Amino acid sequence: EPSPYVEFDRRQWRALRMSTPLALTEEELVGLRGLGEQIDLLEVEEVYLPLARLIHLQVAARQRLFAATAEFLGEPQQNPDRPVPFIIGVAGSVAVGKSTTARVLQALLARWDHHPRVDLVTTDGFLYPNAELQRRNLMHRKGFPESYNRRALMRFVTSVKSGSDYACAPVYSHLHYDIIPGAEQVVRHPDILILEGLNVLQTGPTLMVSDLFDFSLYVDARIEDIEQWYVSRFLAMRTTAFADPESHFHHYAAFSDSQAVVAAREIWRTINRPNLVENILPTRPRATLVLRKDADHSINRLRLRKL
Amino acid sequence: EPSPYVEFDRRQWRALRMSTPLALTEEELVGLRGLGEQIDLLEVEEVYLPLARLIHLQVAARQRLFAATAEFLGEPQQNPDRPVPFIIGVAGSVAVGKSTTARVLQALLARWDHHPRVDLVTTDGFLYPNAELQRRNLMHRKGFPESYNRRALMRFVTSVKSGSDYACAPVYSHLHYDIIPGAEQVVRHPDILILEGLNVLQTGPTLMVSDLFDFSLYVDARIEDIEQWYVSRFLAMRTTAFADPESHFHHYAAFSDSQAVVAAREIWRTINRPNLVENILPTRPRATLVLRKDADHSINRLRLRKL
Ligand SMILES: Nc1ncnc2c1ncn2[C@@H]1O[C@H](COP(=O)(O)OP(=O)(O)O)[C@@H](O)[C@H]1O
Ligand SMILES: Nc1ncnc2c1ncn2[C@@H]1O[C@H](COP(=O)(O)OP(=O)(O)O)[C@@H](O)[C@H]1O
Ligand SMILES: CC(C)(COP(=O)(O)O)[C@@H](O)C(=O)NCCC(=O)O
Ligand SMILES: CC(C)(COP(=O)(O)O)[C@@H](O)C(=O)NCCC(=O)O
Ligand SMILES: [Cl-]
Ligand SMILES: [Cl-]
Ligand code: NA
Ligand code: NA
Ligand code: NA
Ligand code: NA
Ligand code: NA
Ligand code: NA
Ligand code: NA
Ligand code: NA
Repeated sequence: EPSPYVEFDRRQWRALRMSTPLALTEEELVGLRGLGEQIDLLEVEEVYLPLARLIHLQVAARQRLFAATAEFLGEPQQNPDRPVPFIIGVAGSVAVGKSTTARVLQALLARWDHHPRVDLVTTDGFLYPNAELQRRNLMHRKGFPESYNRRALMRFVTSVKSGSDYACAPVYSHLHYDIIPGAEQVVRHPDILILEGLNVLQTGPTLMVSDLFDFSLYVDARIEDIEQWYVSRFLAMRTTAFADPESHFHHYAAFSDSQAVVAAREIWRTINRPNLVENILPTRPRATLVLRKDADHSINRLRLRKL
Repeated sequence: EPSPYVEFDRRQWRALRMSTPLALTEEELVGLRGLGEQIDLLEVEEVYLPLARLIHLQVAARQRLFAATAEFLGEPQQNPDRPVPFIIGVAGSVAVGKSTTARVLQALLARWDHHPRVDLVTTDGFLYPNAELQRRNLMHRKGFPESYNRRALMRFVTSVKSGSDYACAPVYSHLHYDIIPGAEQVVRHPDILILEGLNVLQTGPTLMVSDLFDFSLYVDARIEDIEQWYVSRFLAMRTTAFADPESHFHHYAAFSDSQAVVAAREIWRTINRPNLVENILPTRPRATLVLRKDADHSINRLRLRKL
């Protein structure tokens, strides 16, 4: 029965690398690797290289489209490099590794011929500040669609894709668990902008950032596996992130293994799992490429949208 | 403030016609005109020609994209004309004129160089049969999302865009107010497929036909104006459609002017208006081009998505 997708196994997807060159060292990879992520140079070669190639084939092709419209409007043939920024979305559950995937992708794309300006923006910088979340009674819903200033977000991405010279996004501190007063991330007419976040693929009764994506990724895994990853990372943070006295999770540092497992499981049960099931997972169907990971964080299956 | 859209007035949109030739006679136009629609050759020239041009510029550009993916997959460069069917969606409220717009567009595109096979499929053929609607208690919700066999619909469009040699759609009778037993519309690998219907632009927790559109139109008008058009058309049908003894609206033929106005207003109040406000209008934001009509059915404003 015909399908808009095409499934691959690592074997099949690996062959699509072709001549694509690997321009990243094991040392550079470490600096991009997030806590709990296994990614090695091999995976970058068999999985991330084919992806980078496909994306490179699409950037050119995507320009044909904006050009066609530009020609229809009679507008002057547009600037040879101040082109329409190519927007990439990276979605998935918390603790699934979106951070690593986006940072690795950014690195690969940056090391392409003629060195394209590749920016990466996470959506946590568009979360409402704690004070505002408290006001709306959303302090226990960080990550849910309603916890974001969606208009400011859509405004930012539209600015960038529309050719603005500079656009700014607020900044979120994981150490302080809130938006940083006065902090801003300035994006200046990049060639490629990667927008990473839990619900970047959401659709709605209004035009949303997902409507501006030229390509999108959805890092997937079995829900039980992701919970395990989450709990495991929670315990591990007792000596890294939570160890800092400024951490708003510092009281968790002292928790015992079982005490931490209980706490992590409750947060997952009451916050992250519901959000994944109700909001994130329902957006997976429209992702251009789904990276399916196994219990060991290994990407062993991929689903591409041919249509 | 940057925007993904661009607004035009008839004056501005008219200039975008360029050399586009008018290959339709006033007589051929009549056969495409629906009851209550004013469209004249002028409007076809100042509004439909620029549109046809833009669409022609995009068909080529859209092929670059599927080609890029085809190249990435190593697949053999695809058939010179058995290309990826270009899907066009036409949405809007009942009584807004989607019928005319789609039939006129189909005609214009058919009369293009090398004569492309342009099929037109309305979604009423995917409505559940009355018996099934009764079963689900939806006999007073024909037109609402839930009144359609959405999977069969998505299955049909996916088949066509995926390159199937032939795909079939059921057929709906407005005379019998139900699906015709044994009737089918066969679509055979057309170059362009126009899918017309109330909620064709809807998004959801599953991949939908709107996700397969390469271009989309939304025929718009002020809600009050559309109601007037609806009521007016209702009264007028007393001597056309309702006059037939087989019509399931034949008892309305005898209604007086005021009696018919009351009936039409109630159907609009309880069925069509709610559907427009709750389901149709919320899809307008993602339409490629919005044709804004004035009280006299005249398209005098257009909103295009540049992004
Ligand atoms: N409680 C926390 N304290 C400090 N840092 C955190 C905390 N939770 C998550 N982070 C870090 O911030 C980012 C959050 O990632 P998550 O939101 O878990 O998405 P993903 O795992 O797909 O990148 C990661 O770098 C994660 O390590
Ligand atoms: N009650 C009816 N009886 C017979 N034909 C109808 C009836 N209602 C609508 N139609 C016709 O079937 C099509 C319905 O159009 P509508 O569903 O009103 O969308 P639109 O006006 O945008 O084409 C039009 O051809 C309309 O004239
Ligand atoms: C800030 C996040 C919700 C992620 O936001 P995102 O950048 O994906 O928009 C997440 O990293 C986080 O800190 N969540 C707090 C609750 C939890 O630990 O599950
Ligand atoms: C069948 C329709 C709902 C239109 O369906 P569509 O082809 O847009 O999917 C409409 O033409 C219709 O007959 N509606 C019946 C109720 C009414 O007259 O408002
Ligand atoms: Cl919508
Ligand atoms: Cl969704
Ligand atoms: Na992880
Ligand atoms: Na920058
Ligand atoms: Na998932
Ligand atoms: Na929710
Ligand atoms: Na009409
Ligand atoms: Na046909
Ligand atoms: Na409307
Ligand atoms: Na509804």
